[PDB]
Amino acid sequence: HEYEHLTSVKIVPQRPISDRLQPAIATHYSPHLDGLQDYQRLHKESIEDPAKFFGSKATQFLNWSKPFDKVFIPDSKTGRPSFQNNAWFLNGQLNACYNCVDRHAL
Amino acid sequence: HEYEHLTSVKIVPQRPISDRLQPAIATHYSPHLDGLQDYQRLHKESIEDPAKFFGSKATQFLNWSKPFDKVFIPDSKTGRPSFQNNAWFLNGQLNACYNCVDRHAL
Repeated sequence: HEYEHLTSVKIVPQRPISDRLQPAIATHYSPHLDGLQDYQRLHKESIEDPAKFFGSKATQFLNWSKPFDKVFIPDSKTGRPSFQNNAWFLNGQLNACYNCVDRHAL
Repeated sequence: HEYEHLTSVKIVPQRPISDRLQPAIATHYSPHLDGLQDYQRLHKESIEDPAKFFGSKATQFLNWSKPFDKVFIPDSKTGRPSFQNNAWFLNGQLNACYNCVDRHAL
């Protein structure tokens, strides 16, 4: 059709890998997302309310010097983040080098 | 011997002083360390785990603008403080003048 050639392909499922794990993780390896169904529900949450999805991951994985007050600046017409006045983690402070090196080196 | 002359001396114990106290402290004076046995146990703790000994005194006697996260950077081979990368009270903030003057003047 209009791209019928390009898109007319078979879907390839992903096979589990256990036999390529190195001893370092062989005893505890587990994927961060369990399946498509978690992607789907998590994605939904990420779009519908970023305030919680990013809000939490932002403090769980980054080491802040000063906590932030607002996850994002909303668009007046909708609860989604604004393009023109895009800003996140307002009023917090964070040093990239700290998170990249010192956090682990120490 | 090898310094037998120099070191061959009598030990002089310290005598209590109460009769040289001024009225200002005469009613409440008490030494900060009670005896050699406290020196000995406290010293032991100071060497074995500085994290607590200095860690606490650091916040009890200095007025911090921002609390610190780490008492010190350890030596990879031992729990003691590193000479080459010596640093203490990491990530806190402290103004020396504040502690020297304003803290008391106010």
